[PDB]
Amino acid sequence: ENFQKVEKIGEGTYGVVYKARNKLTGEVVALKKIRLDSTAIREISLLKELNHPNIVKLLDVIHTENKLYLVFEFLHQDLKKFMDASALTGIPLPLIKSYLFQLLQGLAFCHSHRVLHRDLKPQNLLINTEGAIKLADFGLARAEVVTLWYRAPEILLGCKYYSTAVDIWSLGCIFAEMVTRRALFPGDSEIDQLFRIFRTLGTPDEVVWPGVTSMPDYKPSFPKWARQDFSKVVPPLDEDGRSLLSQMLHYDPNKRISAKAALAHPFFQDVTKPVPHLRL
Amino acid sequence: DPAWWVCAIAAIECSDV
Ligand SMILES: *CC(=O)Nc1ccc(NC(=O)C*)cc1
Ligand SMILES: [N]
Repeated sequence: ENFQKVEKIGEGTYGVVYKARNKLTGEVVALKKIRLDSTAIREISLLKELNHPNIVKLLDVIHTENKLYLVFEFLHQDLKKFMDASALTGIPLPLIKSYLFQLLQGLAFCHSHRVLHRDLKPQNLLINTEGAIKLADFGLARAEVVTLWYRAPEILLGCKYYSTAVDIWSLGCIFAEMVTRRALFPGDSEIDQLFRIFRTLGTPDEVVWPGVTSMPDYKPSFPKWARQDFSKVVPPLDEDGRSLLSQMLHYDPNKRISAKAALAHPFFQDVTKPVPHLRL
Repeated sequence: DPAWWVCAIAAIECSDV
């Protein structure tokens, strides 16, 4: 039967995204087809078990021959395209606050289950018309240039243990990008990424980050830059928002604020759930 | 019974040539 309607939605990176509608019932699901060349299925399938309103509902993971079909709820847009559409006006700060609040909710849930995203970027965050935003694309990498701008420094320095703090770093970068309408650290290589971080937050030392000089890719020949004023880096963000961001961007992953602790930050205490200012 | 979208995957597989 040709009782459904399947249509290409676009994109690249990992795969092609499709929109399927059930004509008789009206039901709609999204599909992502991604080619291969079993560790991926294990990590991708765990998201069927993680049910949270700020995590995309993964309906199934289907391994057929040399392809992988991901079936999930159909959300209308991703945060990167919404940021582009909002570039002229900016996203209203109540909406930025709500989105950040909701994303910290989803990461708190993930991190309480000792589940990490590890590859957070705006392209992985989906929004609907009712004001919700959801984490998506867990584990897809298991099946680098694009992900670089949001990578925590301990990863760039070759650390082998990824804590939950790597997701908080990435979200901090997305927070700054929503506020300023420009990526915070747009590196074109691993070393350019590190140096862009160093020039803004100061070149890290053993005082601010115990153990940093013993990481695999640390080099004493790193140039020594001084810390910059956050009021210059994310204007015109308010003092509360700046306090939160700086705790999200501590160098030492143990000092970086947790998702739970961040939810209690004074920045969030007038948070609401407004609908998107655009037709998104 | 399987979900309705089993046919949608069948259709994409068919038209991926
Ligand atoms: C349930 C259903 O409709 N499956 C199905 C099978 C085959 C095709 N098309 C081709 O094989 C070309 C569509 C749907
Ligand atoms: N094809």
